[PDB]
Amino acid sequence: ANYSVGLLDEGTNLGNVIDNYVYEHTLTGKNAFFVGDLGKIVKKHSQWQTVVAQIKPFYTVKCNSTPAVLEILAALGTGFACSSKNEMALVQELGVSPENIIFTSPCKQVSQIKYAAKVGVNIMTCDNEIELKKIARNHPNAKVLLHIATEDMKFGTTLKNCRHLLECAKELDVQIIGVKFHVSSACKEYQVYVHALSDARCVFDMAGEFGFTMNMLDIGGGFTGTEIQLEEVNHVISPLLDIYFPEGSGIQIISEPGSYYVSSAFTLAVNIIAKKVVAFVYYMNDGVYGSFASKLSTIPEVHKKPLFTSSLWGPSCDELDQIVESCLLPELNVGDWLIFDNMGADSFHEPSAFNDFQRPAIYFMMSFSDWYEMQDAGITSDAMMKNFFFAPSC
Repeated sequence: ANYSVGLLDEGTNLGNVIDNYVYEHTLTGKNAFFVGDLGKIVKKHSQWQTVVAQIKPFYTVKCNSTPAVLEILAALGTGFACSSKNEMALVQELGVSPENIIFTSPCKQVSQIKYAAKVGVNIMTCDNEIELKKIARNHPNAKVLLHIATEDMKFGTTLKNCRHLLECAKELDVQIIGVKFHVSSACKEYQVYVHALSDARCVFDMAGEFGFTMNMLDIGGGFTGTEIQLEEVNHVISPLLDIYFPEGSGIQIISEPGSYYVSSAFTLAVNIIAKKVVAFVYYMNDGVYGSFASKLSTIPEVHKKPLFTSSLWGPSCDELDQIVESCLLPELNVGDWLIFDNMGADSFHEPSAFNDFQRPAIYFMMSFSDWYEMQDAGITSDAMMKNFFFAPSC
């Protein structure tokens, strides 16, 4: 696998790259494609490091496990949070060491635990006694973070139940080393982080009474990507860390950003393959069984230069595959392209029976200017960047 990365100067932008690939795809098969700005990921990481230099991020692989993304974040210095064996195996295959991997699945299966012990991944979260006994039985070197719930699916245990889990762990001989919590992005009620940190210090207090050595705090993945959202969270947690979890306590603070890094770095272009007048219904060449899976649980722009209520459906035509129930479009025709921005998270899925084994092409770009900065930080020289080939864009 080689990633060819087109370098852009100061005269060319993402609208130009899209126009170029829409021209080439026209002209050829006419597949959906993504464009990935890899310098936007590198900028997300130096944003992290400016605002919260002491919190080490562990990338949530499930957000986007495309190997060019994982290799860039590895070369920038992230850890990785994995929620299956095959996520852990993909990260180890790229050369990440097991000490930079945490196993965060809320329902761990015995063979995932025993896989983790077999490959040396020791750090894992736990919120319940039955998972605790699975870990004890199958992983003798496990280092466990107790996962506390947060009032913002939802995971994590109550504070009352953590006293009991600590007693069980002592009896089962599990090393508890820390606490984890998570707050939703969408929770603009930043005070929830106060009660979370207070609950965590309470667990680090009780666990020290039991004889555990607590040295890791994970504050979760509630980061959208924007500088302002990250600076809001920092404004709330920073004084409480300064105080409950100071410099020199030897307590390492980590987070699990995912969408933070990739969501706004990728843009998707799809074409219209069918058209039905009811108001118009348009069928596109990508759908819920490909890049728009997240619809099951971001505004279309017309690519070409009187508006009707329109729906967009994917290419399966099946009842689940309605991607935009109604928006206002011009009347478009088969073969016309629609462009969706902020398509980097929960979208890079594998070819499968359900998409007839087809997935969009992926094209990568960076500004010369973001590249110069990687060069000057020493990262383009790292063996973790060996598969990337950077050249002035056509």
